[PDB]
Amino acid sequence: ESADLRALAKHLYDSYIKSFPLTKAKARAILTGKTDKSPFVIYDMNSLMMGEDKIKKEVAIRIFQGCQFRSVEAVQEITEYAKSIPGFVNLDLNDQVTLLKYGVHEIIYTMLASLMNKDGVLISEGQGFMTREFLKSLRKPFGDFMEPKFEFAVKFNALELDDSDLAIFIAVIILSGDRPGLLNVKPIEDIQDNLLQALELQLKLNHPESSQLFAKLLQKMTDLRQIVTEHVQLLQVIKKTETDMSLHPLLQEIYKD
Amino acid sequence: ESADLRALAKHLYDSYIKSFPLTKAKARAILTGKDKSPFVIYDMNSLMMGEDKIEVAIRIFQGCQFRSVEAVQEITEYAKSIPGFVNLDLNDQVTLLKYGVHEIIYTMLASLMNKDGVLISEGQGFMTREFLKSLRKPFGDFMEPKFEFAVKFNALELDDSDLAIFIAVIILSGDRPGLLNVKPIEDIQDNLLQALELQLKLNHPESSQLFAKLLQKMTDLRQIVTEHVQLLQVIKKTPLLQEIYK
Ligand SMILES: *[C@H](C/C=C/C(=O)/C=N/CC(=O)O)CCCCCCCCCCN=[N+]=[N-]
Repeated sequence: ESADLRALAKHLYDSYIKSFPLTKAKARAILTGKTDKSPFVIYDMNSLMMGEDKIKKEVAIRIFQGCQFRSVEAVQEITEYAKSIPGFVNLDLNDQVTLLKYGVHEIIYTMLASLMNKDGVLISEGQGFMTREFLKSLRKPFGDFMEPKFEFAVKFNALELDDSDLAIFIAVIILSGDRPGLLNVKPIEDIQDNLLQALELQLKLNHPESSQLFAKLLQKMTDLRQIVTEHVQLLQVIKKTETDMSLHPLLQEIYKD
Repeated sequence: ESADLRALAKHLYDSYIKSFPLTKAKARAILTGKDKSPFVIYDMNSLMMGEDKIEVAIRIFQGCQFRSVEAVQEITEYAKSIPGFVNLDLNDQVTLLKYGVHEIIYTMLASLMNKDGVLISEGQGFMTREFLKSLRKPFGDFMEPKFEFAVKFNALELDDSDLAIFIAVIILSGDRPGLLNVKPIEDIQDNLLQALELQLKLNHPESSQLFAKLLQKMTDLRQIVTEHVQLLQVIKKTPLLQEIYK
């Protein structure tokens, strides 16, 4: 039944709204210009100094630590979301941990796109906007930790997904039977089969004119995986050049591989 | 309607058979049973003997390079049979082939692999997985991740009919760097993906979301390709021939 699939789509959307305070719908309203929602714009060193004044070491470092503490929050929301995915919680505990471990970054970059356009990114729950050019300005190695994310975001935002589509997509990502060290792959794949079935129907109903959006979206997973590996290599460099610099344990457990 | 998709699937099948001499159906027959068993290479002495029937890790690696170059031409001919491919900007054609060939070489190599080895020399031979892994560094950890991909990929149980459209979808990727006119490429790929989807529903009616799982395998291909290129760069630190194989 299509109906069982629609109900699973409605359940995941609902749960996505409960888990993630800044939706794509909100992020777009802020970026697009729908008076009360307008962000303060950080494009240079003086703007940054003024940002603390209303928005919520050394500059590139302070910014980078800012993202790290923001990724940790995101891991906490994504983890909350995951428990809502039917069956995830019944999986062997080790696997739950493995799925989260490899799923969490791909999801972060998927949702980060929602906060992005060609020339910048939303910050402090949408109160701020930091320009892409200011971020690329940052002293090396931090100059280009964000560039690949912008590049993916511009391409990904071209699909015009809305939140109800993404809720199912990030579910399909978490429930990948193809992660290293999975003890029981089979229970994971039956859940994903179901999620994929629900995505498929949801894209066809919600995006009727968008030929092969399902396929086109699944190919994006390749771009996500590429982004993750590049970030890891960049982190390796930071820990060597900035030995003073501290990484959050939660993030540091995710990177152990 | 679907009749234009079925036409497309048969066309591509017919072209894939003409372009690739050793098909998956034929490679399977040999790996499992049914009529000359291949000369098996499992040891240094089997290799030596096998050259007569058909500076070690290096000889084997240059053979992989010779065969990959043969496969490039087979794939180029196939590509030209894909509707719309020859009508694309010539530079776009070279770019699609340039970046698409490694992914397809590994896709098709999976047809020639099982978990314990790979067929060589048009199926006249069989080089065992253990003897490849056995080879000194960095040649040992070289073929090992393709076996890993091939085991997972073969579990989808695709046949030649299916892979012919899949290969076509790979070649028509609009995200290759430096493309000049992405539109007609995406337009062809959209049409190929519709053809692949219908193929998999008719040909594998009980295999839920096979289309989706197959597309998910594109991630693994690109990961492998990127890993391969990183091993090549390390080999580069170990006459006319350099030129031919580049
Ligand atoms: C930051 C998004 C980061 C993505 C990412 O993957 C980062 N990884 C870092 C890592 O792995 O270590 C872009 C938005 C800019 C953030 C600026 C927010 C300011 C908050 C300050 C809070 N201060 N503290 N602590």
